[PDB]
Amino acid sequence: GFRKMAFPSGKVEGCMVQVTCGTTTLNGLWLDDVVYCPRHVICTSEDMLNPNYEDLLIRKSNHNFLVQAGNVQLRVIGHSMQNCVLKLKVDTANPKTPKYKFVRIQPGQTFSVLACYNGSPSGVYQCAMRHNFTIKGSFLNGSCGSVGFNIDYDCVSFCYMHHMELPTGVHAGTDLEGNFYGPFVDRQTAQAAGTDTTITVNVLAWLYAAVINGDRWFLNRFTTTLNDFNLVAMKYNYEPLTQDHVDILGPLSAQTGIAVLDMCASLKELLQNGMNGRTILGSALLEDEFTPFDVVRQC
Amino acid sequence: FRKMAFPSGKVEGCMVQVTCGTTTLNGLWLDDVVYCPRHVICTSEDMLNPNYEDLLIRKSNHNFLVQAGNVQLRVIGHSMQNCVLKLKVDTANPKTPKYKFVRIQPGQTFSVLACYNGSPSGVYQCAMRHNFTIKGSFLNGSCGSVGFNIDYDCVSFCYMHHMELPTGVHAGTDLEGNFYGPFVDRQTAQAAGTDTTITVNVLAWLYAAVINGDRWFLNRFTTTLNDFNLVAMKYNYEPLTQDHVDILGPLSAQTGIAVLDMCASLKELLQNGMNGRTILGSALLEDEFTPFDVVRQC
Ligand SMILES: COc1cccc2[nH]c(C(=O)N[C@@H](CC(C)C)C(=O)N[C@@H](C[C@@H]3CCNC3=O)C(=O)c3nc4ccccc4s3)cc12
Ligand SMILES: COc1cccc2[nH]c(C(=O)N[C@@H](CC(C)C)C(=O)N[C@@H](C[C@@H]3CCNC3=O)C(=O)c3nc4ccccc4s3)cc12
Repeated sequence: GFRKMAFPSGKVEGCMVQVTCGTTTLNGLWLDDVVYCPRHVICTSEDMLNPNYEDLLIRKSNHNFLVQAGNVQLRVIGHSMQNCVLKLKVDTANPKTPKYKFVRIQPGQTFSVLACYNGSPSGVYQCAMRHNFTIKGSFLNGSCGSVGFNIDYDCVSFCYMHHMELPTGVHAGTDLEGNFYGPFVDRQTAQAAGTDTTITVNVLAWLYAAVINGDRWFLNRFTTTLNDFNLVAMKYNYEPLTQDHVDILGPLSAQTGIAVLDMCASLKELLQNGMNGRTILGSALLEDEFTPFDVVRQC
Repeated sequence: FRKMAFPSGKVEGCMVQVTCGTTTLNGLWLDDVVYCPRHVICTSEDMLNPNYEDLLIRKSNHNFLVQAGNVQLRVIGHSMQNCVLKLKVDTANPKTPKYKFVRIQPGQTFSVLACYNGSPSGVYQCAMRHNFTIKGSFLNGSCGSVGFNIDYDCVSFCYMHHMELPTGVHAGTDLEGNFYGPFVDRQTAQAAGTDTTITVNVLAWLYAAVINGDRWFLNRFTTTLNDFNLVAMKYNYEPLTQDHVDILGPLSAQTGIAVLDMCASLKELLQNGMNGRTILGSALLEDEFTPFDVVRQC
């Protein structure tokens, strides 16, 4: 009764285009008369290991950039670079531009990813920004420039553009100002992320989700203080729960009548005892990619 | 591997609302027809056991409020086909995609665009269980939301939502109004059949594991199809059909592991267990990725 649920992607699909420079092709986002895309579209295989991006860009001319919106070619009439993003001014404004904002999200927040190849949308799914600033996505060769977003009353808040797959199989990218999430760099190197701690407030939100959907087996008659919970949480590489997190869980607490610290005592038991093979909402593991908002929005 | 829905835009452009009285359901606007669940015509005391034919005779075109947003589409004809109502409207939808109506087989996955008051709310992947239910996420007001697959810009509509069973799973029809499974559209508690594990999808999952280099479970045995099906039934696994064997063909060729050899490997896993080992990082076998999903992702 509770599923990972993406936002409808139509407003973003109408913005996806193809950007080609030489032998490199990736995806771009076309809003008004500007196409946003990863700047390493200008790199050849020789440039990848140590690209001096300003020195490479100054050598390019507008006509070196081939931008295709479906079948139609869009004429590039100017370009600028903002951090790791290239902004191509085109001679045609996108008639399907939605109301939109660029936002930089916080670890723990979720967004929808529209995975695209050759400027054509392929799939949509939810992702969470993890505490080490990676996301557990599904991206293949040619996916760069795919974007992540949230939608609120027909306004699309773009928060992610895709750049990289780490050796561990997780993914890294930038906001739409071209600043990476995390300590990653847009060069062709094998990069490791920091320690990935679990998003505690999201696990708790999902335990409330299970209760709303009629499952209570993991509850117990005990309680805990906030600091005693956090001591155990940190022992298991969970993020410490703040009073802001407790406040954010209030509505789910009030809906279910289970105090936040009572659910923390439930999670403490699950961490110390395991699930003993049983499952929660279909999962054999503690799910941490639903926010309190995601639970309320869906329930 | 992620559960990935199809991009929903081509379907968003077809969602409308249909109101009769105070009852508002979602509808699907393709060319100059709107399709919706027929019980939009029901009142509260009509729903325990509706006489839909007698209820429809008391309706006229002007009793139906069809809206795209707040814009009314005038109804110029109406008819009933199984459990769906077809309203002819005076405007052909300019956003109509290339489309087909398909009746899917159990095990197959599709994308659901959940909608409320004609307004799309979220999208997610579902598998049709072998008892013809789906594990969806649907609230009051969701009926008429549709499920679909997209192949080369052609939208194949396969599901329209009608019901939540007492067990919390969901049931509905194809776009010709024929229920999947033994369910009926009235306000009554109905039971599904046994929910078997989707064998063909577990086999697809095993192929995905082999593709990614996780192949400890491959054995040196083979089986006949009939011997496997008789064993599978004892573990609440669905018997394989010839169609299942054939849709595993591409993965079998990709890996060089014959379908029946993979069946013998799964049979061993069912009879002896995983014994603490994992496959693609999980101790549980996934049964909601189809052979197509695995190729679409690998
Ligand atoms: C020895 O180097 C490694 C060692 C160990 C792991 C590694 N990972 C990467 C790495 O990710 N590189 C970046 C590109 C860098 C420059 C940001 C990259 O290929 N992005 C992809 C999406 C990738 C591809 C597979 N699925 C993922 O999502 C993308 O679409 C782009 N393709 C190109 C092709 C040509 C020019 C620009 C781009 S941008 C390198 C690497
Ligand atoms: C004693 O009766 C029960 C006992 C035990 C379990 C039960 N389940 C149902 C049952 O499902 N009824 C159908 C309706 C029937 C007629 C197909 C129904 O409410 N469909 C919903 C989607 C539901 C709602 C909750 N989330 C689900 O997906 C839908 O959208 C529709 N709403 C209306 C409202 C007014 C008129 C038409 C429609 S059609 C009844 C029932």
